[PDB]
Amino acid sequence: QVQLVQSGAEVVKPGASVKLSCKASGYIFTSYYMYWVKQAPGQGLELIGEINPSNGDTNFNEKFKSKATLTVDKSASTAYMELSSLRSEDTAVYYCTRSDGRNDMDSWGQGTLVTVSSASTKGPSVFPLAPSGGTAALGCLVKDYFPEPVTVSWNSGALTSGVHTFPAVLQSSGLYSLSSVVTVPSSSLGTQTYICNVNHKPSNTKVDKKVEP
Amino acid sequence: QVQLVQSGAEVVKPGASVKLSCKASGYIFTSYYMYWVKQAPGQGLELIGEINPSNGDTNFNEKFKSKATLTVDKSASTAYMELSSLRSEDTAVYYCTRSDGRNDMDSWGQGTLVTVSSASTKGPSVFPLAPGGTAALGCLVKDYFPEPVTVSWNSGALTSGVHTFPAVLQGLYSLSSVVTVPSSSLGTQTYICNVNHKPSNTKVDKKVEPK
Amino acid sequence: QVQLVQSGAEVVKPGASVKLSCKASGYIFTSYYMYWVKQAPGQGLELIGEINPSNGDTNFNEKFKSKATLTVDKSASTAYMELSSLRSEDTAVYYCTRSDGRNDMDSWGQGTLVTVSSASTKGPSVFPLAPSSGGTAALGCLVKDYFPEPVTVSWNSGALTSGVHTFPAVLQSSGLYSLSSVVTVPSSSLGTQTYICNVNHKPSNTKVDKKVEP
Amino acid sequence: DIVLTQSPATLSVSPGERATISCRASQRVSSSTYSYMHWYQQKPGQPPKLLIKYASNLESGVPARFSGSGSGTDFTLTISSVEPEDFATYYCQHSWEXPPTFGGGTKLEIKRTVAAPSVFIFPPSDEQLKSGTASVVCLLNNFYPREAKVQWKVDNALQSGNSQESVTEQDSKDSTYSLSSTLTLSKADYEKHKVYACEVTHQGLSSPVTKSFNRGE
Amino acid sequence: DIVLTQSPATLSVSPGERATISCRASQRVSSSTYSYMHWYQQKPGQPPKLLIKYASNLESGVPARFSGSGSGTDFTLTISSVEPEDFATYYCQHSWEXPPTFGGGTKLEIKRTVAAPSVFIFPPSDESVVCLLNNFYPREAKVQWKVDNALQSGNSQESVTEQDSKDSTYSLSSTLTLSKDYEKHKVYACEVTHQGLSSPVTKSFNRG
Amino acid sequence: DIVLTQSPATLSVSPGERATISCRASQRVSSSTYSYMHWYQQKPGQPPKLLIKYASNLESGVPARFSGSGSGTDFTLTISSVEPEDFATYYCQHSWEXPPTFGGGTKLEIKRTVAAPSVFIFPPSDEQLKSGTASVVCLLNNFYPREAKVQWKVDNALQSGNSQESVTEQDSKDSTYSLSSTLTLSKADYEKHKVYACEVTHQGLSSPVTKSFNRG
Amino acid sequence: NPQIAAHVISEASSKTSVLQWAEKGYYTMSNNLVTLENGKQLTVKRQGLYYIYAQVTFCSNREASAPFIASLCLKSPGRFERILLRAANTHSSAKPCGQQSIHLGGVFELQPGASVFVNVTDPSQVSHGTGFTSFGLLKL
Amino acid sequence: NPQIAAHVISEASSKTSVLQWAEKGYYTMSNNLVTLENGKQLTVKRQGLYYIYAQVTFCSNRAPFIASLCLKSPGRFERILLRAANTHSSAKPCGQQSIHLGGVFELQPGASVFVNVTDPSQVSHGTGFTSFGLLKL
Amino acid sequence: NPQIAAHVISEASSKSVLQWAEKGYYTMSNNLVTLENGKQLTVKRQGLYYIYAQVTFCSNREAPFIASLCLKSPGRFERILLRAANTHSSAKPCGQQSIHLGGVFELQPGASVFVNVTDPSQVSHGTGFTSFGLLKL
Ligand SMILES: *[C@@H]1O[C@H](CO)[C@@H](O)[C@H](O)[C@H]1NC(C)=O
Ligand SMILES: *[C@@H]1O[C@H](CO)[C@@H](O)[C@H](O)[C@H]1NC(C)=O
Ligand SMILES: *[C@@H]1O[C@H](CO)[C@@H](O)[C@H](O)[C@H]1NC(C)=O
Repeated sequence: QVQLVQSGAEVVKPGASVKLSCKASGYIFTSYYMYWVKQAPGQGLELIGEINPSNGDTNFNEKFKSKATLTVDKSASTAYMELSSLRSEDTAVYYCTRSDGRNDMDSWGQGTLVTVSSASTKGPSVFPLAPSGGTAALGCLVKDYFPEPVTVSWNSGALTSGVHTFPAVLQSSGLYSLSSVVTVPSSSLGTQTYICNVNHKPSNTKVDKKVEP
Repeated sequence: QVQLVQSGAEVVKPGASVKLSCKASGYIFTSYYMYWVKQAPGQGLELIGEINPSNGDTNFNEKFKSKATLTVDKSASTAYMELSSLRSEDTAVYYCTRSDGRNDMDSWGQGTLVTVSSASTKGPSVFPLAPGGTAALGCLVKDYFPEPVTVSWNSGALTSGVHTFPAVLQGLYSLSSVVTVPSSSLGTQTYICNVNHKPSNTKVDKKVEPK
Repeated sequence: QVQLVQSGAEVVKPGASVKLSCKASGYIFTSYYMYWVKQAPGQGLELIGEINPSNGDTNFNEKFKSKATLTVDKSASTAYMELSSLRSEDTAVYYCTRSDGRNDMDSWGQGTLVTVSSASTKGPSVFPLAPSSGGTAALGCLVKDYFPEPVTVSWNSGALTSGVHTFPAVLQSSGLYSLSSVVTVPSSSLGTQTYICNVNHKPSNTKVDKKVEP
Repeated sequence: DIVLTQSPATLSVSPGERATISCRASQRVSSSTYSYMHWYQQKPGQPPKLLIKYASNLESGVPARFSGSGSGTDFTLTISSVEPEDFATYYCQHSWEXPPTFGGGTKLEIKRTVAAPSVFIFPPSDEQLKSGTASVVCLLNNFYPREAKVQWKVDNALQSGNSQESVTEQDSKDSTYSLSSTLTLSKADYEKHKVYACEVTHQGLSSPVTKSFNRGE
Repeated sequence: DIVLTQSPATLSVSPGERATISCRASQRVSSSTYSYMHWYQQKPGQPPKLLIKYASNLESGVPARFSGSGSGTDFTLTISSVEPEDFATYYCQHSWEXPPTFGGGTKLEIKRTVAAPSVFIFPPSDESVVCLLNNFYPREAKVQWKVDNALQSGNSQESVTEQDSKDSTYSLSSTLTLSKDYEKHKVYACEVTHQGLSSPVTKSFNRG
Repeated sequence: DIVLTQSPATLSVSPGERATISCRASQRVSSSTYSYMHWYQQKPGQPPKLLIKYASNLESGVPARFSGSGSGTDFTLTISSVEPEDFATYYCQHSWEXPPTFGGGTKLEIKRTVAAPSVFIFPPSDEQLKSGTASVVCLLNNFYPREAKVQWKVDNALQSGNSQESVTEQDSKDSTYSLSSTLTLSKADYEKHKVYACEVTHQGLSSPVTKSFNRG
Repeated sequence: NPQIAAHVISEASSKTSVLQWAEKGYYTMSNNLVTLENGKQLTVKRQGLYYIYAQVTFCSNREASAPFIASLCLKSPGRFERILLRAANTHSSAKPCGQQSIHLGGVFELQPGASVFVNVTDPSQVSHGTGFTSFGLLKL
Repeated sequence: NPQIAAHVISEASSKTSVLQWAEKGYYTMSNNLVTLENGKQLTVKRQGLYYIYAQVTFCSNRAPFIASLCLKSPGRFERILLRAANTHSSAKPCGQQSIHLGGVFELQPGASVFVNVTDPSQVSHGTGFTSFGLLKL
Repeated sequence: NPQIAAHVISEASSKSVLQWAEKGYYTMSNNLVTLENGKQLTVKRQGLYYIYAQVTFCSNREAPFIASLCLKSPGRFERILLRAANTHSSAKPCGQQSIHLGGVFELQPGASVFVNVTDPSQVSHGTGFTSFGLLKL
């Protein structure tokens, strides 16, 4: 199998550098060009540049010429990209991809999330959205955590019907926030117990919050 | 006097390499191109490649590009050719030659014989060729390696009417030496062939009489 | 201010070499081409060659290809020219000049005189040019057989300057210089005033006060 | 640089429906023999996957229902009959000159009938408001299509710098969207106002629906 | 690669006779000013010697009786009057492009009258069947081996001498080699065909 | 190499007079946009100074009375109204190809009325004769213009190759020249002759003037 | 008579010693009387004199690799291929590689259906960045 | 129809990565249908196929030296047509190296070509070393 | 009007000026250009010509190799039209390097161009390495 395996997610402060790696197997590494491609949250794909692994020759998209250094280690079948003077606009998933002819890109790595933020690892505040006719809505506002992600289950996974957990938004504070919401029968309120289970694995925190009317 | 002096004959096994030299005198060594030329027993002059002695720049006949390496030592006024991966088909005389303009080749070395054979040195067996007014007799010199074999009659007293044939390759060599004399003289005169093979240190003397 | 300052005069024998310097200030040294120019006594200007101070790249006038070597020291904003196997024909003022475009030469050094001679240092003999125009008498001092230039001449220790003509030195075929200094005075004054030429030759440390008599 | 404009931004289809999407290049990317235009599928959180190379060549192992056509400035990608795993974003890419650029993408979305949102409003929690900030949440539940207008009003003053929206991906069971609008104020600003109202405009509603509370009560 | 074909394979001439030999190239090797064709002499055991360069230029020190002519694809070398020292093989060579190639050679041979071979057969000694063709001209001769009237092929090898220094004739040996298979047959015969013989001559023995 | 011929060799002008000098190149040094011709001023003992670049461009800091014109093979430099500091030699230079070459120069000289030289002859000193050499000196004092012929005669034999002249620059107050011609002889040769004469030719004199002495 | 000229852009291939080319970017292909065939060769329909040129930039390291040689080759109908023009270059010792460029060009007689192509010692070391490597011809 | 060709000679400047040029020495400018503008670019009046070339000699001592033949067409951004590189020499004070660029391009009316390098101060201006030209097919 | 063009192949000599031959895949369209004395291309007709040379050389650096395209016009001294440099390789026994020169020049009736180099004995003569030609526009 042709495989490009990229290094793990990086969370770093503005001004820092990271070195991303991309390990190639299942093909002759020196026979294919490699590209690096940027995908900023919610956006499309932007080419950073290209490396020939047989010699280390590079060509950059003008935009990234002072941002990005590309190298290979032939012996390790690995391509690296170093990003320098990182700033919040450098926040994106970065892909390596091989190309037989510098036309199509036929196999891609899984991507490496680089998050650049002043923020420090922080578990969320969890606030009730306390419960309009036959159906009631209730939820938990999961506020001010870093980095992503949080997961939310309800009644330890016994309640799944009508659950909606929203994608996180980045606030102007630099911290993420999301709500988890469920619709239930109005008649069930204050006889049934509704507990949101909020896990933030990056801060190793599990918060249970009873939501009552 | 312009001279090109080549190194001595070489007898070698298949898979061996040899390095041939060509020592130039009586001219400005770096002013002439040098060529190496192959002449197989059954040939035929064949160009191997060329070297510029000023800088060691080479061009090859595509047939010999994986067979031959050309160098010069300017100090020694010497050109060298290394032949690797030798097969029996590399058996040939190899010449070096000089060329003022890569056109005519105006001076040639005396040539260097390279013999490639999985045969081993072995001295000859000698069998008599026993006899109108003229009789023929001779000696069969069978199953030697490598060349040459030499052949004399009655210790060099009998030359006239003697024919010593070029040797024939079978992977050992074989030739006959023959002579014609008066049928009358088969009584009066006695006939012995003197065979000498210096590579094996053999010297056989075979009497040839009516048999 | 843009300035090129050249090294002091050289007096050398044939077969010698000299290394002339040209120190640039008040501009970015590596941004301008530099030329060296020869001006032989009484003669015009002759290009020797050009150097790019940025990298040391040179182009020569074919005539000077064996005679001149051009280098720079970027860190010292200085250009150098070495002149080899010097002969009497190399006797000249040599200029360095800068050029923004290898077209006009917008700034020149003050010049370095190179004198090539087999002669050795020698103080002059001072001979009177004895006076008698009509009403005007001429007198003077023949300042003969010195090397190298210059001599200075004054009259009555600098109090007589009117009508004084001190001629340019001539090179004789001995390799020694000669010049005359003259003054015109009223004939009337020849029995009233004393006329003394004051000749100094710094190189030989020679000083001569010569009374010029009828 | 070459710009690639894909149309539509969103294409709504059902499984078993044909889908065609288009890509228009700022200049021709075709010559004698080849078109330098390629097509990719991307699912959220996954890398792009090549489908079509040089306008019309199916990549090895890509299902036969994918095809590409076009020349010059104009290229199409067609899925002959859509399957559930085809719902994704599709990107075109040229390789005509440096740098290669990508289109802005076409989302292939699951078509279903129009559904009105159920609208609910949430005052900030007492635990949050004590701590100096008030998040007011407006929930739009299970609507289709995606297009919704949420306007916040505080004592009937239209708000604008101080809300953020988040939307789910289509529901696995009913193919609807849900949306949260969160209005953030300081404790002080929150407490100087009485009526907090979420007004929702959506094609499923006969007229805009407003959900409000009075601070307290 | 350019192919050079020389004609004739052998030219028989006497001393004091004119000899002209030719070289045909597979393509033109002439342009405005020069023809890139050269000619060499080679004697057995000796290196080639340059005679003529660029079709028509006599090499320094080469005798005036040698000349060259031609253009395009066709070149000749002429010896105005052959001398004993001229009997040799002659080779043409081009230098038009890489690689330089040489012709297959023309043997300049000593012309004399037709002479029939004397034919002799030798049985293998008690202590290989040998057939000798002695002092014949010209070189062309067919030797057929028969064993009990059955034509042999190819269990024989031939060797030939250079032209004799005194009579200008050739001698030839043909050697039939067999397993001791030899004892399975009675009559061993060497049949020789040569234009000097009115009909083919057969020398034979019986084993015994 | 390109040759530049400047005319005239000498131009005589007064302060307040217009001066135009010319430079002729052996081949065209102009193309579509520029002429590769430059002009310089040089005073004795001073380096050249750039005045005009590319035929017509006044070098920054150079006074407005300097101007240049021309194209192809022919170029002029004009001073609209000469000032005392303008008397100097002027040189043209091309930058068309390698090497750059310069004209032979035009001397801008101070014009004044013709003045005849006062001629004086000086026998060798007693002091010098004692040491085996005799220099005889002929002085031409305060004449204009520059052109003067000095012929040495010994017992009426015209002398060749045993004289040298030197000339001053124009006098700062009256703009005249002075010239010395020195005849050098051995004491032995000097002693073989009686009459030593300097004959001077100059347009200021109605006919050649001879000054002479008798040895002793 | 129509103007006959071609200029094609370098293309990488994971596949040879023969360089590959494409009609893309600022290419020229004045008509069907010159064709780029199989991405590899410019083929002319008309006999006559043509100016033929190639540009090869490569990026190599001396230690990490005999010179780099680029060859302009001709295949005429009924003839074996041959070299028309050739250039060499020492490998740089810059790390991870140093770029060098070769330019070849000259006037040749072409036969109808003749094809020219470019061969190199190591096609993987060729620089494909904008403008670095190109191939073309024009009919005189 | 007139012949349209230009050959211009390298010119140093104390001023940028764009090389300067002059109509001097053994230059060619066949008519007003090609002009050298601002000493920096050859500008063509007539649409058509042109063979365009440049050679640049530089003198350097040890990023490669790169020379680029650029096109500015009306209504279009600048673009590179041809580029050649050469490693810096180790020779002292500098080592000379040469680049040649050339090829056939379609030009639009009023199109301009120019030559850019990594270091214009390192270019050799000696007779014949550095030149730029074009001919209309 | 006939096409006028030439392409000649490098030739070694045991005797600065490169030698050439009409051999291999050479061009000489007619007698209006001639290769004279193996050393120079001479044109009969005035006009604009594109003139080119490539020289491959094999040297060891243990100072640059310069190749010059030179013009001899009737009644004029020889002059350099184009020049290229390349530092010597340090490869043993020698490293190959190549220079290419080309540009458009006015030639006069009877004008001759020729190629000069620092070291003719170092020139590579292998197939295709070294050649010289011109074409009349
Ligand atoms: C060049 O390329 C290929 C190797 O891929 C080879 O088969 C061909 O013969 C070569 N041709 C020449 C003329 O070198
Ligand atoms: C060439 O150089 C100039 C800087 O002098 C720059 O502004 C221009 O964009 C460059 N052009 C290209 C096409 O690189
Ligand atoms: C070229 O080389 C020859 C020496 O063989 C010399 O006479 C000639 O002047 C040279 N010309 C130039 C222009 O370098």
